[PDB]
Amino acid sequence: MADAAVIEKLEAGFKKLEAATDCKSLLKKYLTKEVFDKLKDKRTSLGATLLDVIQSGVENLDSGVGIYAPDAEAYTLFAPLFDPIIEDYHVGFKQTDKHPNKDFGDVNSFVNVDPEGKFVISTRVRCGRSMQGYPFNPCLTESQYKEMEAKVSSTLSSLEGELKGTYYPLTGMSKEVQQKLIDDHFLFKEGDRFLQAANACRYWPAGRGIYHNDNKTFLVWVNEEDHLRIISMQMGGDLGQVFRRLTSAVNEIEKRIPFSHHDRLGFLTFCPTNLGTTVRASVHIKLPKLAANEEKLEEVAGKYNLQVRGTGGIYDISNKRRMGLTEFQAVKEMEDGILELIKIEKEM
Ligand SMILES: NC(=[NH2+])NCCC[C@H](N)C(=O)O
Repeated sequence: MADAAVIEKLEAGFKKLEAATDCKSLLKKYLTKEVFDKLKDKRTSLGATLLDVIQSGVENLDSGVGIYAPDAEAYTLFAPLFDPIIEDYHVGFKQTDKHPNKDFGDVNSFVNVDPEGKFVISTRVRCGRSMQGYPFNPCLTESQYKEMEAKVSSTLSSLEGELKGTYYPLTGMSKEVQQKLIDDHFLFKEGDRFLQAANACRYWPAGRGIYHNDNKTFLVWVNEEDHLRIISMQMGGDLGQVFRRLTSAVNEIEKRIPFSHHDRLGFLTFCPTNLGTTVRASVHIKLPKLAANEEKLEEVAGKYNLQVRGTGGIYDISNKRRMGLTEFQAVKEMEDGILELIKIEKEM
C-alpha cells in the first residue's frame, strides 16, 4: 500500500498527536493506536494514503476535526476513522441513518424573516459540490484542475437571465480586478494553513476562479476548497428569494456537470464537515441585546440548531445541521431559528 517513507511520517504524526496532550481535535480523539495501526499502510486505488487524510490535523494541532478526504474512495477505505468523526461532528447523524436524497422542497415557500430590515443586513445560502469523475484537491493533477476550470467556466458563462454574469480565472488576474472583486467581497485567497497542510492548494492559482452574476446576488468559487462552492445572497431577509435562486442555479449547473454523491454520506465534499446537504444558510444579523452576553447568544442559537460565527454586533448565524436532513429541512431550521432569535431579541 503506502510507501515506507509515508508510513514513517505517519508514525511521527501519531507521536505528535500523542505528544499534544492539550489537543482537542476529532482526529486525536478517534485515531487510536488500533485504528492507526490498521489504516497506516493502506492506499486508495488513486494512491491516497492515511497521511493524505490526517496530515492537516497533525500539522495544525488546533484543528477541530483535522482530516480531509483526498478522493471519494478514502471515505470507504478509511471509514474506521471517518465514520466516528462524522458521527461525532454531525450530531444526531446516527450509525443507522443514511443521508436523504436531494430534496430542495418548496423553495418559494420560505419567508422574509425580517421584512422591515431591522436586524438582518443580508441573507445567503451556499452549498458545495464535487464534480463526478474528479477526485478532491490533493489527488488532482494540474491538467484536471485546468480541465475542470474549462468545463465550469463554459457552463457558468452560458447561464442566462438572472444568473447571467462573468467568470474570472484567478490565474493572471490584475490588481485592479482583484480590488473590484475584493470590494464586493467576491474574491477568495490562497488557502490557509489548514488547507495547505491538507495539500489542498497545489498548483495555485491554476484552475481556480470566481463567477458572479450581473446583479451580484450569485457567486461561485471554483476549486477553492471544494470543486464548486455555490452561493446565492442578497440584502435583507428574503430567504425564499435567496434559496430559489440557489436551487435554480444548482439545477442548471447539474444539467451540464454531474456531481459526486454517496448513498449514506450525501454530496461528497473535501472536508467531512461539509457532507450531506452541504448547505449553509445564513443571515448577517445585528442582535445588540442578545449579544450583550455572547454565551447567552451561543446557548440560544444552539437550542434552535443555529451556529454563530463572524461576518460590530453583526453575526453570521446559520443552520448547524448538514447531515441527516433534506436541503429543505436545513433551510427551514435556519428560517425558524432566526425568526425565534429575532423575537427573543425584541423581547429582551
Ligand atoms: N472550511 C472548513 N472545512 N472548515 C472545517 C475544517 C477546518 C479545519 N480542517 C479544522 O479541522 O478545524
